[PDB]
Amino acid sequence: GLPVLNTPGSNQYLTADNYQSPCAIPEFDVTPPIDIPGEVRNMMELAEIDTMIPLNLTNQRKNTMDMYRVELNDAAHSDTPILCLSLSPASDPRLAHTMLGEILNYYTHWAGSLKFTFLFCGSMMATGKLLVSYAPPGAEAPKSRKEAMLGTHVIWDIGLQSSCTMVVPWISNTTYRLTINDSFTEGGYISMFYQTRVVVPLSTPRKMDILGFVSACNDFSVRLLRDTTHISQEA
Amino acid sequence: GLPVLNTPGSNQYLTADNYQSPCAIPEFDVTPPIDIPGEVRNMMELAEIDTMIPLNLTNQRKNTMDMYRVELNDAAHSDTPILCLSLSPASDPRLAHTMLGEILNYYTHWAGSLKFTFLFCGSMMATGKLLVSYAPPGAEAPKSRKEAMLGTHVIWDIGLQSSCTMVVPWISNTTYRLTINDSFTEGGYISMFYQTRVVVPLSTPRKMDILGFVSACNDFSVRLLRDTTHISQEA
Amino acid sequence: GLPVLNTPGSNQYLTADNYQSPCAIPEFDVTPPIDIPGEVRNMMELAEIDTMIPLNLTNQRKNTMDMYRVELNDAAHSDTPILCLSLSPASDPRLAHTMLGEILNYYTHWAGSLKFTFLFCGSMMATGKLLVSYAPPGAEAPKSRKEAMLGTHVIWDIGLQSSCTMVVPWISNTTYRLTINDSFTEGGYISMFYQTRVVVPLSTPRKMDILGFVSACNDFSVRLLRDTTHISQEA
Amino acid sequence: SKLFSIWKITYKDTVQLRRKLEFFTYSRFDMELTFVVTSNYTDANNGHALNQVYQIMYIPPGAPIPGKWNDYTWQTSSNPSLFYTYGAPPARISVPYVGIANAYSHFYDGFAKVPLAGQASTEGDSLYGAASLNDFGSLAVRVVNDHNPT
Amino acid sequence: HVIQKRTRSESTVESFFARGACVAIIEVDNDAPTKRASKLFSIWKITYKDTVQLRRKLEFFTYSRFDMELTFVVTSNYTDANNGHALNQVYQIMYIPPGAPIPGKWNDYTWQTSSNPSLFYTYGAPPARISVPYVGIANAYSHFYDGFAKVPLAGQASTEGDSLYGAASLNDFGSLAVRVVNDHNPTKLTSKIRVYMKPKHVRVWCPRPPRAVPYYGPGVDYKDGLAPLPEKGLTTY
Amino acid sequence: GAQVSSQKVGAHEINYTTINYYRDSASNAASKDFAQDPSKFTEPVKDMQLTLGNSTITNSVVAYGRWPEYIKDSEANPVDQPTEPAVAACRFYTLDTVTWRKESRGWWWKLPDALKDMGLFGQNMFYHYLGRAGYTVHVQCNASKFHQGALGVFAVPEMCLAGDSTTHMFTKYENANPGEKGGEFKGSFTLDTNATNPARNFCPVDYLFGSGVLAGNAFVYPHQIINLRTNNCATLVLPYVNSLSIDSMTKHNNWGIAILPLAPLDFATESSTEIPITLTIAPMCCEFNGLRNITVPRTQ
Amino acid sequence: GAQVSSQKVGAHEINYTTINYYRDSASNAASKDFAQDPSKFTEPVKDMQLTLGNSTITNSVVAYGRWPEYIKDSEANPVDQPTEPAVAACRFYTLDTVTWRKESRGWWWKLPDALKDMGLFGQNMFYHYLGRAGYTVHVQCNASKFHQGALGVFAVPEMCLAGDSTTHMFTKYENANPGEKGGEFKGSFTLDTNATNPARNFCPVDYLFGSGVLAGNAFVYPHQIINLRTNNCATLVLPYVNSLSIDSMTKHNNWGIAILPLAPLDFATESSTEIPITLTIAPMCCEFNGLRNITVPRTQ
Amino acid sequence: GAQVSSQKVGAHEINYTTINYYRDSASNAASKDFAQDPSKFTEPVKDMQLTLGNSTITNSVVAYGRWPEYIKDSEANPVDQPTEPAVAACRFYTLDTVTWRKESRGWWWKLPDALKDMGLFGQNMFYHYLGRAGYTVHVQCNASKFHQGALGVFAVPEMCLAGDSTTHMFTKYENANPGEKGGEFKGSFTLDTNATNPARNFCPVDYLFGSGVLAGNAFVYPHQIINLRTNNCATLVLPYVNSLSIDSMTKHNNWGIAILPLAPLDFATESSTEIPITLTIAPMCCEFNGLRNITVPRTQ
Ligand SMILES: CCCCCCCCCCCCC/C=C/[C@H](O)[C@H](N)CO
Ligand SMILES: CCCCCCCCCCCCC/C=C/[C@H](O)[C@H](N)CO
Repeated sequence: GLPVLNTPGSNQYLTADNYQSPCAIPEFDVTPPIDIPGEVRNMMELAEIDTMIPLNLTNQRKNTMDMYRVELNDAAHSDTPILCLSLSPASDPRLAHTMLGEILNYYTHWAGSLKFTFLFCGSMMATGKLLVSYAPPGAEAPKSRKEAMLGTHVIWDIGLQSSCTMVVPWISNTTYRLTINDSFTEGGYISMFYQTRVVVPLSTPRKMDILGFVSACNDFSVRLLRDTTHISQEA
Repeated sequence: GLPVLNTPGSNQYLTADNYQSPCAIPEFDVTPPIDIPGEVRNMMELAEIDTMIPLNLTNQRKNTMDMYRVELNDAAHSDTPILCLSLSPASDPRLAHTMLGEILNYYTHWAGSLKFTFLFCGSMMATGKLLVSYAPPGAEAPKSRKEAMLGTHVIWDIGLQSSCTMVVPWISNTTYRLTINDSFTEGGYISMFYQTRVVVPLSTPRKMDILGFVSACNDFSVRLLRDTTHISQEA
Repeated sequence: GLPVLNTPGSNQYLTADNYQSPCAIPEFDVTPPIDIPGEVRNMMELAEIDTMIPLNLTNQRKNTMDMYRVELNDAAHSDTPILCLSLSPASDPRLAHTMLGEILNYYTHWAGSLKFTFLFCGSMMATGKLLVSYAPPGAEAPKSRKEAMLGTHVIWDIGLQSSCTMVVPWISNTTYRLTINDSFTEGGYISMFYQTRVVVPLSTPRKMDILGFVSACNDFSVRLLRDTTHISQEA
Repeated sequence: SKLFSIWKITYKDTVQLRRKLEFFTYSRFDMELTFVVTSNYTDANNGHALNQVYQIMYIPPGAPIPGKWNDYTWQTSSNPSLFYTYGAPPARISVPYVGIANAYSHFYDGFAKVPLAGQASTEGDSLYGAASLNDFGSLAVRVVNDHNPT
Repeated sequence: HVIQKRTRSESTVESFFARGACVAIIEVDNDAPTKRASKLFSIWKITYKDTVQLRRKLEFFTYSRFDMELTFVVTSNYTDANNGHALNQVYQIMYIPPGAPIPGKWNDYTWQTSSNPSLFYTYGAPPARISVPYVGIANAYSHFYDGFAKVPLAGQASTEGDSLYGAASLNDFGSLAVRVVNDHNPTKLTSKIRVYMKPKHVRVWCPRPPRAVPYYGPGVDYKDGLAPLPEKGLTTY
Repeated sequence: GAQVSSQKVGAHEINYTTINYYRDSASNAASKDFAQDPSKFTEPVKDMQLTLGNSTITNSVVAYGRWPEYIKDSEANPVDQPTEPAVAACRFYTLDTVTWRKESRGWWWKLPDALKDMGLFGQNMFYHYLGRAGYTVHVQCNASKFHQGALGVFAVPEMCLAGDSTTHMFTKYENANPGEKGGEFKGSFTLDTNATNPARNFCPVDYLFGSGVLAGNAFVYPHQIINLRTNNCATLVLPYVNSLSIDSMTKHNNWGIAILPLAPLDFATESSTEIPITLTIAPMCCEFNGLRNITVPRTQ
Repeated sequence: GAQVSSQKVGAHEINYTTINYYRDSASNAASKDFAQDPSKFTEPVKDMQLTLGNSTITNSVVAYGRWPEYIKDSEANPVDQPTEPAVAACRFYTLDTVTWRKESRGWWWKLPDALKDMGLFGQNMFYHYLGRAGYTVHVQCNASKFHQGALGVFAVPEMCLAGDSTTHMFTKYENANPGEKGGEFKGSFTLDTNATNPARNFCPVDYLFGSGVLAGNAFVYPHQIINLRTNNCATLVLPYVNSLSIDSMTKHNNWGIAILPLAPLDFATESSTEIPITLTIAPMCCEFNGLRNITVPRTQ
Repeated sequence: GAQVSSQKVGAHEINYTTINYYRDSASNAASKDFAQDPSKFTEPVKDMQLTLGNSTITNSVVAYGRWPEYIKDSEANPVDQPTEPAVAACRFYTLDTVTWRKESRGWWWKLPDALKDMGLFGQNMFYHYLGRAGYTVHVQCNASKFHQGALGVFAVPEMCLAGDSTTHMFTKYENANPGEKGGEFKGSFTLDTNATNPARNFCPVDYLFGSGVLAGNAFVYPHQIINLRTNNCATLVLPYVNSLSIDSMTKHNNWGIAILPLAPLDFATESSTEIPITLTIAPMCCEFNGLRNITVPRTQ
């Protein structure tokens, strides 16, 4: 026959290989497809869908609906944060189990901007102004409004808009960030503060809830598919 | 020689493979074919031939000629069924061992319309009208003519035609039905009833026989060749 | 290297295969051929050469020259056969060891017409007429001239021609006959009879010899090369 | 000792691929199956063994299921069968999309039977979410060699 | 109105027979020839009637014409733990067409296979495989033959002219002789060669109703399973 | 010389190449409504008065849609001149009439066996080594408008019938070739246990169609139904069917005729009622080869 | 027939060839800002007064951006004529109003189950073997400007809910098809340990969305939020979604509707406050096949 | 450089490619009525008075249809000038006449051995290292019209005769080259058991043709029959046959002549009857090479 020489790698099985194999059912008449609504072509398509953030992972709220609600009230103005988050969409506990986090935990590298949305669920008679800040990493994480205001930030008039959207733009030393907790590729900090206070009239609830959503922008990409740590099989 | 790499699957033997092999008898002068009558190109060609249905599989009729004959008589009109069948051409005992059933038991999936024919073998002096009904599945199987008449049905004037043909059209949720007894892909019910009664004059046999045949239409197809359960080899 | 997959049959040795192999003596300057007389291109070329038939395989004649001679005499006319043969050119003992039989015993199937020649070796003063008959199989083998004359036959005037040739045409149910003794593909019967008697004058030998030769016609073919039973090696 | 094994084809015996597939409700794809075969001695005495050959017969729903390791069903006249020689590279075959529907249903919010009024509680009962849409038959596996003394 | 795009590609007679069906399990042994319980070579009369599945599929039709692909799966084992071990075995499979000499010993001259096609297989290699054309002496293979090879003639005794009903040389394809080429190890080894037969390039004629009762012999005889059908009420869905 | 063929893609994310490496084609890999796709397998009709020779007959199927024909020069195995008796042998011969009762299990015949003693056709059959012929089979059964019953007439190529003993294929030539009397199906299988003088006869069970197949499927063979309320007769036109262009008529029976009562005979209120069935067979396109002394097969 | 494709080179120091060797394509190897790349997966709006039949309604999502439509002749599996009731069945039916309190964990319904007893739509559903329809779901919940609270309305294809027992898939048909009353989510999972008379009912945990997935991700399904400070109602336009062009409506529920309180209801300083939620569902593009006697499923 | 050849398809459901990978062609795989297809192997006749030199002779076969010819310059191995005696050596020499009796088993001769002492031909043969020549052999046997008998004359290339001892190939040069007297076939094989003074001679058995082959097949060799009732003589024209264009005439005998009585001699009623057989051989197209002192082989 034709002279051939077996190179190294012959007779191996690489689970990521791409080879032809014989068909166990030749001449099978396959059922043709139909136009099913909702076809997905890319996983980043799902990563771009806003999903609620379990922001309030306290001892009594975690693993309940209350973990999705952050309580605002009409107390006097203060510079203390309303919530604090780390830009670790795959390893931060409050972002890891969101759809974005779930998809990211199947990959080793991620890059691109993020989109945070906040929905205010108080009465229409409630008014107030908030500040949503993103600080790139390197400095002390902002502890008051005086520091958070020095980074990127948006001012949210809840009386005017029920929803606010802040884009965390991609700013990184490396071209990709690891999907684990890594100091060298940390993503920065996110926080919320009272700009003014929340004001309600009489006969109005003084405590209200806000909800948080996170999605990816259209410049978002991931690399190096890997097994996730969010599912395991005992025995 | 040429550098080559052995992919997984090398040195396996797939009984459904399609490969070339050397000829044990090279340069054999093959006998040319002749034009033999009766060439078959497809098994659905045989599945489309009407064959008698063993409808009367009672204890004393099964495994005799009498299992092919259904007895009508000239009794007063009633709404009780003459015969009852399930549209399971491969697993129904009365249809499994017909030519259609035999061919279907070599395949896992089937689809297409069916053709039932009924031949009346009474005297020419006998008259009567019958109703042949097919009810798609989902409801209670028809127990009287009042229910069977609500489904698909044909009226058969035996005094006018000795043979009647009813097409059971293909109506299914799935694109193919399994060749086993499966609730999710059940085919429906078939029944026969007296529309009028059978009427004979004097000096005439009051009891007569009808025969049933089943075949496939030209829109009938099967998939996934498999071993049949109708033949076995002990030791 | 190039991805390859080893199909079944790899690493086998088929003695009838046809493959390339490396040359153990590269660049050998081969002696050119010369125009030797008597080149053979086909074995049927040798099968078409007339060779003497050992017709007289009696106890005292077999394995001597006398087995090639059939004795005629000038006795009164009779309808009894002079010789009897079966059209089994490979398995009949009188035809098996002829050149035709030797070649046929290397093949499993044979077809085509046969050519029998008979040479009369009496004195020129001898006269006579004989009948050479071939009867296709199916009936009782001819026992007298009355039966043999009903089949194919030639009349041989030995006083006129010293040699007679009869063609046994190919007539068979199958397209090929087996080279063994097989009832379903038996070839028929051949016989010789006195048409008139042999007449000699005075002072002439009253007993003379005839010789038989068998060859293949140009429409003769064989199939399925096989080992012969005419040669064996003890130890 | 279990001389042959039958495995109901499914992806739900493990979790990782199941979780990845259940990101979506419907799917449609061809399937590549690879078989990695390992073997070992269960005892040191009683001698040794020669190289083993494995038969993997696909039994589509309805085809007879072997009851013995050497019954007639292994003739595999119509069932696709894969013969693998131990020590060879892992076996591999491809299958097209073989669903009776237009896509594979990872989820089915329904029943295979509808219990009708009047029939007893025993009748008309089927498991919730179970349908023949995922009935792909099984794989029967055996060693073709006769047993060694070990 | 419905667009009916369903094909019968898998129900063609080619696809129907496009599988390797096991027709023979040939058992051979590698052992000292002094041993009498060991069979050092095996002869198998080639046929598809040793098994039922392929036979039933083929007997859907009266006549057939096809090439044949034969695959050989060889397995072996030790019959004893003591007496040491063995080296890799080589198997000779010699095709003996009708008329060719049949070996009487595992090592006689016939194994020279100067003219008989022979297949040498090394244990542990992928299953051996060869192809054969249509080799019938007629224009098609006869799955059924309603006749005799002999016609008994008036006058000859009842012993003469007798042949089995339905038996003809139309199905005489010779046999396969199988042996282990290695000399015997101090330990006995037992091997089985499984023969898988695939018709390809198939044509068939005159369809027949399939076998409904257990096969009994090479003919159409039946003895035991003569009640194939179950009980089912006339008006029971 | 590569062959680039097209694939039929199913699940989408299209040509495949094949090259033959061996000279022998046997080494090649495989390349792969009421209207009946196999019109010829559904017993096509001849779409009166049938005259053959000096015989005339006044529901006609052509088996496999193939009319009887003479051997083409392209497919002639024998080389000697073929004898064609023509009208001398190609004519309607009437076999012995059988009686259909309420208890009949059916009748069978073999062709050309049933016509072996029929005028010059039998003489030509027994004088020649090779013979070939199609047939026209006319089954006749008439009854009043007050009779009821149905007969299925089947023409089976290679109609092999099961034996009656534990010995396989043990039916002797005499019992397998009864002539124009034919044989009868049975309602049950009876094993012949006479090891001293075995009958060596068939035991054709009706519901097994005498060959281990369910009778209901016998309709896959060329067939015609005589339903007493509708028609009197049945005509089957059988072409020559065999793996060979011509064979031995004494050794081999090309066709078998089976008549089974699909619906039992009945009449008024007389439990004793019988009607005759008469078979008339005309061989067609007869041709014979290999003339020699006459064959005289053993009998009884 | 070689395919020469281009590689995407990374680390530089550019075409690769592929040939298909098998006839079956399954044997082939794999070939490989605010704007939303999957616009259809981000709950696209219908960009008033919705009139269907004789019903009129005066925040609208189209699930997957696919409006309800009739079966194309290209994708019709059944061959019998389809029944299209039109305005008779395609109209708005109002289910029983539920009560939203401070303690509600949510509500769920199945489609077409919730409309099985709704006028002629239910009659057509139970009279036919096969049925198909999209839906327009209108959730209505109004409250003063001094009320606060948010509801998430989700349309889930193949909304399978977890059981309440150690036995897998043990929820019986009656409990899985409650009709227009639907069911309620729970705040915790309670195992049914009554081995004698098991409830065989669902136990849908709200934060697990009743199927073992975190509720926060339920927004990947088609959805709409009713925020009491902003809007009163929510409209979801659901096309027919299934692996088949048409199926059994009694066996299979194509859609599920889930309403979860994302923000708890609250008002002024009254701890006792409740507001109704009213669902109005109109089936759309209904078509049925396989008419026979009416189905009467078992109840209770 | 692929070779695309056509296959001959048998069983139908057509070209195969072959490429040579080795420089050496020995590595290649194999590529693969009364009229006689091998007309040259059926003893073709010369289709009178034959004059050669000064000799004249007044049933002629040309062995293999090849007339004697001189060496072509294209196929000349030796380089020295060839001696061609012409009429001096190419002439008819008459050997010693033998006697055919009723008991004769046959006679044999070797060429050029039988002519080694024939005039100038023998001188040229023994003076040269290499020699080449065809022959014309004329066998003469005449008898009355009342005699009966047949002789088969065969010209055998490489006519090797079996020995007479258990030692293989033990016939010595003197007994293998008897000259014009030749030798006689025997009716039976007699083993030489004289281990002290072995004869070392041939034992050619007639029915074995002296070489272990059946005599009946000797007709495959060039041959002619002298049937006493028909013809007196036989002429065989033998071309030079060898694996070489020229060889040593003393070492190697190119042809052998065998005369066997196919039909025994008989006459009237005289049991004592004998007729002579006379051989006349003319070498043809003689050419010699390598002149030196004369060879004198050992005798007796
Ligand atoms: C030839 C012997 C080797 C075994 C051959 C296996 C053939 C049968 C495998 C095909 C059946 C599985 C098809 C894919 C189904 C998936 O598991 C799920 N439906 C995906 O949703
Ligand atoms: C080279 C050694 C390996 C064995 C070679 C086998 C060659 C002989 C096999 C061909 C004979 C069988 C041909 C097909 C016959 C079928 O069994 C039936 N006639 C089908 O009707």
